Amino acid sequence: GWTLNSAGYLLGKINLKALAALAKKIL
Repeated sequence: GWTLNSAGYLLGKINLKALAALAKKIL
């Protein structure tokens, strides 16, 4: 990891999952 390959599309397809947790908390 830690490369353009990561930011490629691994900074959303995941954060989107954790977001549901962050949006569930802030909610």
